Amino acid sequence: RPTVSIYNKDGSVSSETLALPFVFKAPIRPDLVRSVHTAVAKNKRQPYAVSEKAGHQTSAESWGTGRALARIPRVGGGGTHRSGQAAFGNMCRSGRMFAPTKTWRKWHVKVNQNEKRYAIASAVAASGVPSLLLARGHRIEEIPEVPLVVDD
Amino acid sequence: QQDEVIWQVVGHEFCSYRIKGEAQNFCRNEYNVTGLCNRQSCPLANSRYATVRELYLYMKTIERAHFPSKLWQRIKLSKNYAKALEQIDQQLLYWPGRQIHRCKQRLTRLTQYL
Amino acid sequence: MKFSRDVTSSRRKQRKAHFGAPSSVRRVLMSAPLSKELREQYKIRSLPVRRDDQITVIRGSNKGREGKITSVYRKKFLLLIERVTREKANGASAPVGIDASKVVITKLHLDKDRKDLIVRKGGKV
Amino acid sequence: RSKPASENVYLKLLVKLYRFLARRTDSRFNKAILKRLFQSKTNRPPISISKIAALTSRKSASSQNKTTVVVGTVTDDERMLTVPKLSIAALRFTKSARARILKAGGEVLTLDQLALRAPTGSNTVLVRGKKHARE
Amino acid sequence: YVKTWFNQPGRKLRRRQARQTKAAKIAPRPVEAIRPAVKPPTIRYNMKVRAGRGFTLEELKAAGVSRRVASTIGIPVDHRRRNRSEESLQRNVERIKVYLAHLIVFPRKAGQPKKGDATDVSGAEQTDVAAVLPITQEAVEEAKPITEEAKNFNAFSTLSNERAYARYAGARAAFQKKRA
Amino acid sequence: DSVFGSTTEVAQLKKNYFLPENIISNADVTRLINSDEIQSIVKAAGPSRVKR
Amino acid sequence: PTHVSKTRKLRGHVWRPTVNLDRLWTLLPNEARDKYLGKNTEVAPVINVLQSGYGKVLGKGRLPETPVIVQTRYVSRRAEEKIKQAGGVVELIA
Amino acid sequence: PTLVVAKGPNKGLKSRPKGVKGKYKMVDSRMKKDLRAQKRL
RNA sequence: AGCUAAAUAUUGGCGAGAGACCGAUAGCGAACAAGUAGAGUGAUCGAAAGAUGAAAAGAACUUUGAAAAGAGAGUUAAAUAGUACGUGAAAUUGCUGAAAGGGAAGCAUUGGAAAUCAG
RNA sequence: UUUCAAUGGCCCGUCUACACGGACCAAGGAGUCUAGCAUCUAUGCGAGUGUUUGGGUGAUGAAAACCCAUCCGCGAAAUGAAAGUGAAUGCAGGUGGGAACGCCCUGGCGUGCACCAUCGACCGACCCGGAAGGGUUUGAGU
RNA sequence: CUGCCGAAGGCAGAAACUCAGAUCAGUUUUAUGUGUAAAAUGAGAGUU
RNA sequence: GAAGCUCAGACGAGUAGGCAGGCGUGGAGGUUUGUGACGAAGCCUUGGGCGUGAGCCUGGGUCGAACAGCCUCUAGU
RNA sequence: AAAACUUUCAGCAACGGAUCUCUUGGCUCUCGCAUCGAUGAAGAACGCAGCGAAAUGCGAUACGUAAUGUGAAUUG
Repeated sequence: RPTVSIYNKDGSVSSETLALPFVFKAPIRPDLVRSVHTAVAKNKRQPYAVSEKAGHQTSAESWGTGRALARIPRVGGGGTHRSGQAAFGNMCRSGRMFAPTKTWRKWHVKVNQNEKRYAIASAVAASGVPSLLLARGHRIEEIPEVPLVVDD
Repeated sequence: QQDEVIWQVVGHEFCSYRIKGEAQNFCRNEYNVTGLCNRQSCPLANSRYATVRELYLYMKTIERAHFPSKLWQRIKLSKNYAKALEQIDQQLLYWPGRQIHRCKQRLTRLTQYL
Repeated sequence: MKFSRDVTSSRRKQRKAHFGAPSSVRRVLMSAPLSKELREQYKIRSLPVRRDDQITVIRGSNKGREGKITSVYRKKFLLLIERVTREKANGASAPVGIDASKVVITKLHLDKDRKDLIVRKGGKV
Repeated sequence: RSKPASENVYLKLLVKLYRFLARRTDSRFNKAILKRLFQSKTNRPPISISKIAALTSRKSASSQNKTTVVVGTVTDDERMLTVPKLSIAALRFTKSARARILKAGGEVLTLDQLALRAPTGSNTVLVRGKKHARE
Repeated sequence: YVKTWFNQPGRKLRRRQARQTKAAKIAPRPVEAIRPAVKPPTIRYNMKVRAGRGFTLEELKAAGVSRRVASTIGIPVDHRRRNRSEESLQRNVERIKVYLAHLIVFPRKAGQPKKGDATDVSGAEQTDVAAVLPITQEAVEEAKPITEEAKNFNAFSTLSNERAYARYAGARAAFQKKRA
Repeated sequence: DSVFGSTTEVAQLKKNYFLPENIISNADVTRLINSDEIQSIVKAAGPSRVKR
Repeated sequence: PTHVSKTRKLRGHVWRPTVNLDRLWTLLPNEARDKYLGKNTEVAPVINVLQSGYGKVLGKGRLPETPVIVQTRYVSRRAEEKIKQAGGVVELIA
Repeated sequence: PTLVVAKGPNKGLKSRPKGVKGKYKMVDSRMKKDLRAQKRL
């Protein structure tokens, strides 16, 4: 197996070396890694939803037919600015939105353990390749060795 | 891992030197020979190539490609535009002759810059 | 980065606490640094701002002006300095306000309470 | 169809290789491999190591050193208690099947090694797993 | 009505802290009591062994520890369970014996180890029971030589006979009682 | 090595885990397609981009 | 993903498990198969399908001539003399 | 009932119209389109 | 006849920490003097409304005017920030300039005329 | 860009020509979330497969991630109303076609995947016999 | 927004594989009386 | 950009319906030594340019503090 | 056949408050806690500041007193 040298705190190269771990030969699979990362990244999300009573706690019933105006329910009463205005509708101002967001949306997603381990092994193998690091954007032009190993 | 898998992850889409637009993409790589996305021109995605910048010339080979610090070797030319053409083409005779013309032309344009 | 859970990082809560802090908290918020000679004399980096302190402006349109403080106008996080005023339209003097953190205290107003503060905050008299 | 539905980079490389082999040789075997590389998993059933051993040692047999080729997964069959000396080149081997093949008998190969050894398909038996098996 | 599980990590953390608080409060003694080895009561699970609620009075007496002090030293007692076979009896008896052998009791009033206590108690340490008393499963039979009379013995032929005997048991049960 | 294991021996810190096997082993198709074993079998190469 | 749905382009368009004897040797670990199968030992290996989660053993497959003791509750009719012709005995467990 | 049309000063009513007593129905000329559908149905 | 912690629930109350949430016709009805103004005999119904500037430094003084205001000034980086105050769209309106017009107007194709830009 | 000249041009949507909506503008505004089932595709493993009910570790934010464990779910066996019984005879059966391959010397020869036509056996439920043997009945069976 | 395929008064398309065929035809000849059978021309034809 | 290059021929109405590729909006992860008080976003414009199109870039004016390309993710698009 | 009028285009000025940016607000999730009252509760009323109408606080000791901590203000 290939061996990688150990670099000390002073930037030198020590005599001790490590044989290359098998994981650095793992199949680099960008599509599988992206799909697993897509799923895993959603497991830290917090639920959000509008108030379940939002748009309902008013009082408004339809005025009827033949009124020369739309049949959307309108707030009752009088003397106030809100009286006569429509309610109970996604189109209506201060009305409930269409399909109010709920908390029991599927926020978390299950990933097979073997698929997760496949992605992690490929990620480590990808980290052990210089060209992938340059595409990643890391300024490693003068890094002495990849993979980089430092003493204890 | 290898040249082609590096290409299919890096060269096609993912690279810090890709500039996509309406229907085209360009190469900011300080190592590329043509400035375009190709198997013939990407040194990340293929073995030993050579390139010129402002004039210092990068050269590569495979046996020490695992060591990034000494991976890219630099030779400096500060004599003449015509002279530089001889060093560039002489050091690419024994090397794949496809990109000698592109490298020479880069020398000519960049000397025109100077 | 913060690692506790008793402290907050929300912009909403920090601004609410800052602009709603009572006068006792605005006293600490309205702190100023010390001059180099003062810092090397009391081993103190910063001190709260108090009236009748001799300060010098470091930033703003009054950069370089020097004088004593006539009032620490706390409810706007503001200081008022002698002679650092503005000519109004009629010609009267309207005091120009300077933030407490933009000035440097060049001479203190020493009393027993402030000396207690100096010795308590890891300093020497 | 001219491309697989998968995004797998290594499947693309295998498609690339046998696309050249099919279009630059006269191997109807290579054309068959390219077609079976484009087929989906429902059209690529797994073949058991028991079925491969039976097909090799079938009747007149003449298995000899003929390489067994399947475009799919070589699943293992625990039901037989011995494994003959076999040589199978396939897309994917299960760990049990690969270990049983290597420990007791011959060797496993990828379709790459198949293209290296028998690029035209000479002395290669092209097996396929049982279809239907609907549940 | 919907029951959402957004507090699952919160519940898990709270339970762990409660275990941690319990351990800190009663550190001298293990956080889990000794439990007896007990076999599930059905034909589907009678081949396994699990942890019962507590020991029985017969097991406690056979071990030599009284039911009164058993609770004090940390041995749960079940007054409902009864031992219908010695195999379970000495099984739970030896569980208690190994527990007592590994058990150290701090003397009360710190004056002297009155009868049952420990002379040296400086080696106190909180350890879980499972380490000292790892509950096991039913012993899996190892290879045995071929038995000749068993070899002659057919097998399910008998199960067919005692089955037919069982189904028609009432048939001959009538037959004898009516003719006698 | 003890964390991820190999393709043949189990990882010590992950029970019943082996490194996944690869679909294609020597996946450098370009050298493989230019290797002698294929150039020797392929028919005479057809012309590239042609005159109209 | 809503972005790849159809409406984003419609916009504007209005109790007894059983085992067969072919799998009996699978129940024993790899070590037991290596140290008992294919050789002649005075002591015979024992298979306890009950501890593996099987109530009855049925009769699909063949057996190697290595004798083996099968512990089970119920056994299939000619599967018995499949063991006997294989050299083993089915000892019934209660 | 007595029929009337809601036009001009007869728009925007919540209850009994102006100058109307007894059983009443008012039309707005828009329900003709869904009344002709009911006639077909 | 009886008692009893724990694991369990918790759109209220009291504290906190957050967010792939909303960003003033949205988000609680309410970011604001909001269950307020206001309506109904009553049970009840119930809004609208955020932003000058870093600092009022909120336009001294003069002139015309009954005053309101305007015009000169003055503050400011900015008054194209003057409280009817960030930015300031459309509908609609006034003025200026260019052009057309005999019961429609709109639009398209080709080209002239005037204006304008470009290689 | 405006405008003129010649030519052409019925007001858009809805509903079965009519009729219904439309004074103008800005902002908002309508196939969403979720439970089950089905087809297809992709990924991982493969006679197995599924960590997140639970436990441990995680200090740098710890609702994430990582690790660990027995049940258990589906599958590995079907049939019978039910008790129940509960699968390679014959290379895990043969015949023909059949992809691909090999052999020569186009064709022939082998060779036969999958699959399809056949085909015998076996598991049963039905019938006769007292397990053997006989049906040309049957099951999205080996 | 654009492109392609495109009806209906059991269709059009998708996938899985036959044969380089005498395999089909909104057709015409030949023979027997609009039916059937066996030359012309066109088309790659198909099956679940 | 093998996801490419190259040669040739035929073809072009389109409702129901089926398939495919793109433009634009809010937010998230990665990247661009990314843009910005020497002026970000927005807005106006008889200026210029690109695309069949959805749309995009840009000159001038106004304006005052944030904003965008590329690859994925996501939706109160 | 010029003006006026009508219409179109452009600049400016109006009308209006969209867009952009912001935000001591809202919403959602999680964690922690258990505390009203006849010793007068929740709620309502009426008052209290040098100049206060509302909001907040308080109760004839009235935008509060006592005690503890801070240490030099409040602000129109």
